[PDB]
Amino acid sequence: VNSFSGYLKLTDNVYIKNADIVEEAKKVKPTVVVNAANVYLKHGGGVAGALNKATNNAMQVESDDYIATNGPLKVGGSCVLSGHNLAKHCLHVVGPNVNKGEDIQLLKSAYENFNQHEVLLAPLLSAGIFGADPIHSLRVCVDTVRTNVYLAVFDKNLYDKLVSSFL
Ligand SMILES: CC(C)(C)C[C@@H](CO)Nc1ncnc2[nH]ccc12
Ligand SMILES: [Cl-]
Repeated sequence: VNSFSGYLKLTDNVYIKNADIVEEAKKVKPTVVVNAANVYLKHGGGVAGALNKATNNAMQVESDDYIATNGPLKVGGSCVLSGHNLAKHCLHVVGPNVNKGEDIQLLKSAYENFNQHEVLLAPLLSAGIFGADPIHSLRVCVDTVRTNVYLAVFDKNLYDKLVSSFL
């Protein structure tokens, strides 16, 4: 039993809700919140900009030190950093950005990072400003993640389409 509330159950392990991931994180304080990161951990917009703004830029400050030490992530890769005031940890996961010409096949590799964590609050990877089809992202999530994932979908209209079209 966990404190996630109001989710629709899609499969044994995947759950979905129309919600603002920032507000969800602030309410639940999950062990892991997933950020829709880029390889530079530059949190400018979309989910990343929103999560960073909610930390009063502390996520960006921590991320800049991480990159100075380690260099950029790989597309499809991840790193674990602090969750600041939102969660215990933030798993920064880089899905392919179609608007940069990146290989959509890397979306499965990106979701594999979730399997290193028993329970996660997450957005749909590569959706939104990353340019991929959110219906496809949900399918890859369901077919790749085996741990317990709680998906927050910001857009109510898209949420309804994802639910109604879910196989
Ligand atoms: C179409 C969507 C907006 C659902 C695309 C999604 C991509 O992951 N973005 C987000 N998802 C959940 N909470 C969020 N808060 C701020 C941005 C954001
Ligand atoms: Cl977005």
